[PDB]
Amino acid sequence: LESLSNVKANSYSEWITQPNVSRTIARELKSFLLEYTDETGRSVYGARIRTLGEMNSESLEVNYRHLAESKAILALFLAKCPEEMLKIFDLVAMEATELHYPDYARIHSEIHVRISDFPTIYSLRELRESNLSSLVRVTGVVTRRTGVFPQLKYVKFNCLKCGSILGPFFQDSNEEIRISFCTNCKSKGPFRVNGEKTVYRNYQRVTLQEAPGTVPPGRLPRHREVILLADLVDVSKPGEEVEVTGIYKNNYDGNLNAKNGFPVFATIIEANSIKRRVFSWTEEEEREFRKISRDRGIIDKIISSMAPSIYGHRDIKTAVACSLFGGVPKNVNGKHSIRGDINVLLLGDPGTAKSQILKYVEKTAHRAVFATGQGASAVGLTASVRKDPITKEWTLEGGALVLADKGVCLIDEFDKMNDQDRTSIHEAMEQQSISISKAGIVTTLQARCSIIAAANPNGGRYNSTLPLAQNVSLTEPILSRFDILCVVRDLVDEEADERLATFVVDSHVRSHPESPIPQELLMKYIHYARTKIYPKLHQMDMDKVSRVYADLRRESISTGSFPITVRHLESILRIAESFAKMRLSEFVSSYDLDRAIKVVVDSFVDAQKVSVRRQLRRSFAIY
Amino acid sequence: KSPGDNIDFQTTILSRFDMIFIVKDDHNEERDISIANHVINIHTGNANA
Ligand SMILES: Nc1ncnc2c1ncn2[C@@H]1O[C@H](COP(=O)(O)OP(=O)(O)OP(=O)(O)O)[C@@H](O)[C@H]1O
Ligand SMILES: [Mg+2]
Ligand SMILES: [Zn+2]
Repeated sequence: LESLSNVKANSYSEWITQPNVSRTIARELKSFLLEYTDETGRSVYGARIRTLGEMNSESLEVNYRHLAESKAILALFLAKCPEEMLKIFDLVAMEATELHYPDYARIHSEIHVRISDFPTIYSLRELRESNLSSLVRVTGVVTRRTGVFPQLKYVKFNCLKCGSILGPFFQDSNEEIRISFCTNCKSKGPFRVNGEKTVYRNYQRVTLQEAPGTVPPGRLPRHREVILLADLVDVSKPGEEVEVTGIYKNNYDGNLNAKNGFPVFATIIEANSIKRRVFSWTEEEEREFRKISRDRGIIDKIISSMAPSIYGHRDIKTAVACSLFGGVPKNVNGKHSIRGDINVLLLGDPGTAKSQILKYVEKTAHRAVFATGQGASAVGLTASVRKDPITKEWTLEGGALVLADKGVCLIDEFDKMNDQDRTSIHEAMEQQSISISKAGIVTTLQARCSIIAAANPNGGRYNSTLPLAQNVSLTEPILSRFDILCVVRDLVDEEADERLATFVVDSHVRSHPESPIPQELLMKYIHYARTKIYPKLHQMDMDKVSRVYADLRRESISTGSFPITVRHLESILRIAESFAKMRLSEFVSSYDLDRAIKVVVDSFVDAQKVSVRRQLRRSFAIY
Repeated sequence: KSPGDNIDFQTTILSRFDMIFIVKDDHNEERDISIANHVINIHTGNANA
């Protein structure tokens, strides 16, 4: 035959299985792969198989547009009966690889085919009984996932009469296969599969749910089940929208039809291709990082890139950057631990956008976890032993503090935590580790994380006439574990009102339908700086630091304020380390010390009462 | 104020311990300088060696 396939003998499935037409279409597909070329004249598929062989892969991607344009008849039959032709095109791809590469079967015995660019796009609620055993393309959100399981591929059997091991018999992924004849015994007795001489593949089940935005008002989202085989497993984690190309078929096995009631059937989708509807770098990016670092005034270059969707609050943003970059931990002989995570506290009046800073930090950090003292959250703060609703197994789960080891833990509405949450937070901040004694398990988990918290004052408004300790429901043990305390007051002033109001109204009017470093580079910059920079101090700044500390102590004791303690010196050193890390430098400069001094002194002064505050403003005017 | 008043529990609890240590934070120029020197020395890395 030669492009005479437009003639129809009987139903399509029967036609596609005749040996002669099977050979015809097999040769046709081989010619498609060997001959197809775009206008540029480059062997697109040639390069595809070349890189496949170079990387030692297992599958080939194919474009439906090219295949349609070239061989409309093959494209139509693929859309109608893809199950049959996938096999023959797999064989064609294998022989193509053998032609290009020798002895590829030595490593990989299969070469899967992935289709792409299917024209029609459906939703999970449109599938009906005219789509069964056909090719579909849908989209939805991933809601729940299973583990990876082994499925039989090349089964080998044991004869119980003679110890013969019958040879491999292919498993088609349709129904379990059996045998009934032993060549040696000529027998038919019992058989058992051989587990140590069988080859398996990967199996996983995924549930897709429609995207809530697309559901027309008044109705509820639908869902389906999906099957992922081989190297499609562990590609789409829960909580991301995806596009899945697969074959829509019934659960033909079912269980049995003796069940009473109407004879109805369940359906699934077997996935052929999956796609999504980073913090790595390279030499190209490393050179640009180093170039940007060498420039003067890089700290203020970075600070202006924090939370672009908010106006003002420069102190908040510099503190956010400092806590987002971090210092260097220390340990003297492994018997005296000093932490390197900088904690900050936001204490402001309502309508000051604190939650927006927390959301930005969540979206910009490498490992940031969101919790809260009130409301619904994906995770709590305490560790516990709890059942798994799908695997029916006990599990040990830590809180957001354990989960964010070597990261940042964000807590919203910090003033509304209960006793258990307060105890967990206190232990994590004091020891950087969480204990547990539950259900026969005694252990300790690491809790070395950075904390950014937001709260509200008593009564909802700030009383500037009293010390900060009397404005919040928190206690001294917890309040003294923060490095930077930020106090936001909604003082009424005009010029600020015009600036903020114009910002807000313009932002709204842009979003009606009808200097700073780029963020995507900033993410990689932050990751690289944390990964590769460990600045160090010089003993020549000791005199300056000691003199400043003595001055602070003397003034604080004279003015009858909250005591200045060595914790402030350690915070200053940590912030200086972070400022040095900002520059990619390996040493702590004097300018970084000056910036840290300013930050800590301003934080301390801003948190006192009006009389003490104004007294301390004059004394420390040097900074 | 008496040490019993300074604590936030029944004063008979203090009767259980064997040794008590009330450490006060008195301000002093030379002591502050010495402690600062010690702390920056620890942070720099000399006290490590
Ligand atoms: N300075 C600001 N600049 C821009 N938008 C702001 C500013 N302050 C508040 N907003 C906006 O006003 C609303 C305030 O809600 P938001 O949750 O961010 O405030 P909050 O300070 O966390 O208050 P709370 O949690 O006490 O209600 C949000 O729309 C926020 O975007
Ligand atoms: Mg809020
Ligand atoms: Zn036998």
